[PDB]
Amino acid sequence: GFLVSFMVDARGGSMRGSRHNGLRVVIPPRTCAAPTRITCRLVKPQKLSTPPPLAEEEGLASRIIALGPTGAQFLSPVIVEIPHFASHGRGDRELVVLRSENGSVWKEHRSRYGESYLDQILNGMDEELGSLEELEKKRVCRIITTDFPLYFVIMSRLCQDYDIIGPEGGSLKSKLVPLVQATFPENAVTKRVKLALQAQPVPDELVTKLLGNQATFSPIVTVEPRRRKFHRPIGLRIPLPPSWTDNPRDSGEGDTTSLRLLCSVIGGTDQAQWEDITGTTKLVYANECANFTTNVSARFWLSDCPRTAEAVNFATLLYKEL
Repeated sequence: GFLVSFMVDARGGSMRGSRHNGLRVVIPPRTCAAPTRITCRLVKPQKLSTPPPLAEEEGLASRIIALGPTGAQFLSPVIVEIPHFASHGRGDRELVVLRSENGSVWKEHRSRYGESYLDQILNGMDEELGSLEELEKKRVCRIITTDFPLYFVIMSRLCQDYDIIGPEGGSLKSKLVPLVQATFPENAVTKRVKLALQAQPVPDELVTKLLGNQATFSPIVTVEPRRRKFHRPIGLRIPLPPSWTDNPRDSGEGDTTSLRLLCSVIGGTDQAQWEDITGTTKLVYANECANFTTNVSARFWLSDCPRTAEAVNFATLLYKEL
């Protein structure tokens, strides 16, 4: 029941499973000291004595794989690519590699030299590794590891990142988008709380496919958790939609401005109900960003949308596909 079974030595080697399973195992030169039979099999989740203990918004995004020989240790990282079947894209959820040493406990797989070192990990091997963008389009996950645990599986979960802000105030930055920032003044919160500033980039290819050149968008910025009220206004900084940074079609001051500020206050994983709030708040333009305040946590999204009455319809159509 092996998807792949091949001999490998110090020269390295690679193998792909059938097109029906999409597995790719890459063993670079100098990682395997002696001739070794590399294998991979699929594992039925219902056959596990202790399956991954999934929380409410967690799910398995790939098949469970058992790479052989179990317990194999490599001199430097090896690469395993597998397709995922996650039911979402970018947003409130992320994909994480889980591993289990003996089938009893499941933890996040740690890789010290990962995606930032693909070319170095290859050790001169003549193999092509696609970028994270290309893997995203193809719905493929890449596991970089120096050993084979009993099991690997991809899990889908709510983003785990957060920072802590108390009554002294502070600032939050996005992990993905550098200019995305939230400023919490003193007394905005009454105690030390966990907060996250989520910024989801919007790919031009998707916007073009769905809306042509009718609108452009900023990244979607969400102050997490949603459904929270602050005791003082919170400062938010969002990079402008790309067509607006290039050349604004108007001052961005009037209510008929083509630069629309959209807001969604509803709770729920990857749920939004967009409302055009342009003109309800003062926007200050500086450093190729819009700067404004909010008294509540919510999702925020800017759009340079000349057909202004269609901004919510365009946002809704696009958000469904993100």
